[PDB]
Amino acid sequence: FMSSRRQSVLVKSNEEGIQRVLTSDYAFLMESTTIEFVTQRNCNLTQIGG
Amino acid sequence: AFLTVERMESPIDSADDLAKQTKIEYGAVEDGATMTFFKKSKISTYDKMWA
Ligand SMILES: *[C@@H]1O[C@H](CO)[C@@H](O[C@@H]2O[C@H](CO)[C@@H](O)[C@H](O)[C@H]2NC(C)=O)[C@H](O)[C@H]1NC(C)=O
Ligand SMILES: *[C@@H]1O[C@H](CO)[C@@H](O)[C@H](O)[C@H]1NC(C)=O
Repeated sequence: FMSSRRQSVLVKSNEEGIQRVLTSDYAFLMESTTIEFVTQRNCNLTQIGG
Repeated sequence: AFLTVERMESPIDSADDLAKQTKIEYGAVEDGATMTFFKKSKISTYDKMWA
């Protein structure tokens, strides 16, 4: 998917990636420690999956 | 019982919902630009449509 959808779903920063989840149905992939920081500071986000 | 299965049907809205139901038949132009795309694609949805 990501090879076919470059400059569409491939954001270049974490702050614009969390915002893209905050706008559309976006399922951003990143490191687990920062997700444990964002989810505890934002009650509209969650960590699904292991 | 009528009003809960006349909603639980989910008619076709994307290729993802149409990738599963092999009852509704797929289709393409024979060796055009559309058939060439699904033959070379590696996406999980679009390879099952070529199957
Ligand atoms: C869950 O909540 C809202 C209400 O339907 C949806 O959010 C909208 O999604 C569309 C689709 O991209 C956006 O254009 C709108 O700007 C969104 N509005 C708001 C207020 O967020 C959302 O899509 C719903 N469904 C999910 C997450 O699957
Ligand atoms: C999600 O929650 C945060 C803080 O709780 C809020 O600022 C934001 O507007 C909320 N977003 C939506 C789409 O409700």
